[PDB]
Amino acid sequence: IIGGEFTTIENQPWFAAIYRRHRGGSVTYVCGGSLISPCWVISATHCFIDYPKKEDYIVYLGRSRLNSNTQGEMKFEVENLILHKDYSADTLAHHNDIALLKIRSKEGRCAQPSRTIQTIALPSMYNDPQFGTSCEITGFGKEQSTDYLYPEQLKMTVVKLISHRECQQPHYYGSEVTTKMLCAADPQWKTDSCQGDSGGPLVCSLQGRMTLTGIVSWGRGCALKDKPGVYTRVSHFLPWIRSHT
Amino acid sequence: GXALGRGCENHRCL
Ligand SMILES: [Cl-]
Repeated sequence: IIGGEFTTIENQPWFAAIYRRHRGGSVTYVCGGSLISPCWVISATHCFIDYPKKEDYIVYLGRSRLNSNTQGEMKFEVENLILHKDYSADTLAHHNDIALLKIRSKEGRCAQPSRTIQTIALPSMYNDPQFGTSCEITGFGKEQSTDYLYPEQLKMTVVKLISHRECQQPHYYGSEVTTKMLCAADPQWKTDSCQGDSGGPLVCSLQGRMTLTGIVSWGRGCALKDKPGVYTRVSHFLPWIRSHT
Repeated sequence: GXALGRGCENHRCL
């Protein structure tokens, strides 16, 4: 996250931290995710497509720090890694960028809700916030272009939803952004998601219910003028989510 | 890997 604020998991308790174990036993951070039911985390297919082996991945809930333990945190393996069959990637744009991870503790159990672990509501069909709405994003991604390490503390920020009309302007993304995607950015281009934030939540207050409106997917650079963050429009994928869970 | 932005996490680029 470029700019924004350091946060703690109690403020973002659906946030899932996804890592990958390597041969030799080193662990690296991959992407964020969102807990939508006790057994299911939702994320982005692009985070896993090149290494689609569920055994490689570790999922944490209730975790505020990248390489230290948080009290109340819970560690999971991936029982099922479901990638979207029509995923593809162009030069910038990623398509059907959505994935589901069925999680399981070593004891065979799903998540147990607590002060630091909670599910986030899915949106209803065809119902997204009006453009101009302020929404939040969360992740362990880069804070600046020059970072070669991710921040040790979880971050969040607030961005505004941008209309498809505006995001499809020539100096924005043109026809590369589709109606299955949502753009969001800072009007001053000072805060944004960045590499490492992918798969994380874009959450909007929708009829007073916090709702998983988007999933961090793509964008040209980070906090670049006229280059919004682009997000998987969760509301378009409800049949797919329903069928695969 | 690729360090080119959102979309490139955990990729193989030899
Ligand atoms: Cl739709």
